[PDB]
Amino acid sequence: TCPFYKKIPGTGFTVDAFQYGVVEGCTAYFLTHFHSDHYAGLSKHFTFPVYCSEITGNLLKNKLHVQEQYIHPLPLDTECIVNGVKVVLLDANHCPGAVMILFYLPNGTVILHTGDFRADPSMERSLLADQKVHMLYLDTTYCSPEYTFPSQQEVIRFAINTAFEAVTLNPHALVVCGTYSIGKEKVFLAIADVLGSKVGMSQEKYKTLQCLNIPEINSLITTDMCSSLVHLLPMMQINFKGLQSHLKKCGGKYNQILAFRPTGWTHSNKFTRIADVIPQTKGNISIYGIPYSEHSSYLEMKRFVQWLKPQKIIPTVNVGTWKSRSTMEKYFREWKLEAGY
Ligand code: NI
Repeated sequence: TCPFYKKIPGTGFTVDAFQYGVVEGCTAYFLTHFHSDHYAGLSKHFTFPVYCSEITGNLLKNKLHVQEQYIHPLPLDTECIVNGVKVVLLDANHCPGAVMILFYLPNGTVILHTGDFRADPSMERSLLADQKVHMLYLDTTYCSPEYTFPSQQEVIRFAINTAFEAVTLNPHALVVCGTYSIGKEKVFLAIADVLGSKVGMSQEKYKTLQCLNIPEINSLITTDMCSSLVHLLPMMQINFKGLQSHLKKCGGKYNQILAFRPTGWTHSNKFTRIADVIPQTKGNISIYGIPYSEHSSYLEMKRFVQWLKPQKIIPTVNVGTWKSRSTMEKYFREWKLEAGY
């Protein structure tokens, strides 16, 4: 049944709750972003109102064929009224179109649902700064101190320098980047830009990227693989067998692959700096796993919460085990005692 942490008390609202059938007493279904664990259950036969960002609304219509009459896109950073309740959508610094949702309950309670997010000090100057938040439904994906990772900027610097060096040394090297969902587009876009190429991909992936309002996108991507030296493939194909196969398909245009897997975290991070990352190699194929995260590190998460000072925290991630739950609740208490709220 729908779990309590997807329900907004004092409202007819749910968040990211599309796989439980008709939820008793839900008048509006919010969707924070277009990732499959969150939209699981939506299709063209859905007949309740869906509230979301403009970009999420492009994807629902074009990829899942939800009918337009049931899609309710809202602008960001704007006070809006939904079934008599004031809401605001804020940028979540996750994937394109991902939002956090502020709800202003009729009784005076203020609730923030982060969706999936990567906490950033820039959020400390949105409409969040202007009032107190009583309850926080928090993306706790990496809520443990072992989860450190570099900034997105440091990681892109590494990938750009790596790719530019490899291809300048060997003009017949191909760069491949893996993907399985929207998000992390900077990886492949920044590499293509330094090499002066477009990124080549399947028709299905080109379609998906055309929904994202990325400026100058027609200048950056293409379905013509033959004209491109950066190719996108399914994440599943980023291994030695899958890459040998793809190299065969390129018809002797290339004699070397350098491939990137943007992982979230990998325990090489406890010991190793980004400077120090090395690939796995077999023959003329090298694979780098790079720690490009679209979720908060433990420190980023801590700073956000100690700034916000919520009265109650409700985790939305890692809630399935008692050990996880008890570990998170210990960190919440430390943070509160250290900051004094
Ligand atoms: Ni997500």
